[PDB]
Amino acid sequence: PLSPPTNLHLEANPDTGVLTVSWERSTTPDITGYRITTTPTNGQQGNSLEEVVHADQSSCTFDNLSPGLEYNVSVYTVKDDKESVPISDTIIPEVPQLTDLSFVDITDSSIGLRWTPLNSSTIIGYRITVVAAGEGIPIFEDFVDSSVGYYTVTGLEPGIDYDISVITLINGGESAPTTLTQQTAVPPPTDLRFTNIGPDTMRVTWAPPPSIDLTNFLVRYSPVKNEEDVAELSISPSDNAVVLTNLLPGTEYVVSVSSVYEQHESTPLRGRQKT
Amino acid sequence: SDLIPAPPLSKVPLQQNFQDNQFHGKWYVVGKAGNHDLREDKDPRKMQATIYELKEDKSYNVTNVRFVHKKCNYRIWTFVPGSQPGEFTLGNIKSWPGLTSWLVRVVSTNYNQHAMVFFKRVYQNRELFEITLYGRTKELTNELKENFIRFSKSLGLPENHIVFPVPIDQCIDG
Repeated sequence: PLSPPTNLHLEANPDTGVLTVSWERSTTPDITGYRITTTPTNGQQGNSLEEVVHADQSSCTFDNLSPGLEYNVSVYTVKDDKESVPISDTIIPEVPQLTDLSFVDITDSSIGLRWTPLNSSTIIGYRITVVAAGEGIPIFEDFVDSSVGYYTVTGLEPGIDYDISVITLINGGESAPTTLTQQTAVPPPTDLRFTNIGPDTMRVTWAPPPSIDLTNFLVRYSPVKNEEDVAELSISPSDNAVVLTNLLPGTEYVVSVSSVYEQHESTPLRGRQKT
Repeated sequence: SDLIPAPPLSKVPLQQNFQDNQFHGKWYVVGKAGNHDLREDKDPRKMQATIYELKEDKSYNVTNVRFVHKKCNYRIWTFVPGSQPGEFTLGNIKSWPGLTSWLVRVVSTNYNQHAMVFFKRVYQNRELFEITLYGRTKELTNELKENFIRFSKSLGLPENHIVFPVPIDQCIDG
């Protein structure tokens, strides 16, 4: 008989939407080519496709199969007007996941999300989940339609890591989750102030971030000329000022104040002052 | 980072003949113990409240209430009845990526005074568990608090993993 193909392999790439069918070529010496078919196993869903390749080829592609449907794939060895018994297998192509989820407009209580909505016509929406990374506590869940690629998560706490996921949805299935960790901002102090200036000392003052309970403030300072010479002070969250001692006369210093919650610190508030 | 292994469930009893309609309402968090390392902020912990609303489908609308960073913070979960009365899991657990397991079990209560609740979950292949001593008021008997300590220790948790939060007035009453 005409010997069928062997070693049938089916690879559905969800990012490209393409099914690649491969096989080991027939042992029969003088063949025309191969005929490959695509047939949904659920008789109420999808439709059939057919592909044809040359005798020296051992793969073919099919695009625009429906994610989440089961398909029987058959490969037939072709010899003029004659065909081998097929080799067959089933595959369920995955739902595509988002590949460019990014974060934007990060604040102390809010996180903005952006992504490119996928171009797959059976996608009917996205699921957004927000989980507190430290404890695995679910925080928030919502749904957006298939054409939306933006979302603002609100009502969060500052200085906290959140696992944020966007899952692509079809009727009756979903993609693997696109999950990323994003920390909420620790709010910086504002309005750096320098008073009581002497040869060796200076009073550093700032405005605390409102309505937050910091672990501490963290004061860093170093000479402008040699900036690898950094000293570090830990200040109580209830204090808005510190007196810096043991300084050099006629010298310009860079000073930063950073809010700190649970080891996570704010962007620095920075200013220069000359003794 | 490091975790005390979860106790086998043979070690966690279940309140017999649990009455969902009597567990209903506000419970204050008088004591709590967990398997995660506790960082001390240079601050004692403030008391929280947890409200269990019973629904027509016999599930609970659970609302945790906290006074953190000078605001009121609310968090809501849906607890659905597990295999037995007194047991609960999370409605729609397959909604949450990486969260593969979630168990709540009412260890013991008298409904009008005190409760001990055991929570277990697996998130991203890490097993976390807690025990809460709940009270109908903000304070409980020494005997009861001692009982909770004794029970927590029986689950493998050391003394210093146990906290009794300080009673406060913000958020939790209103």
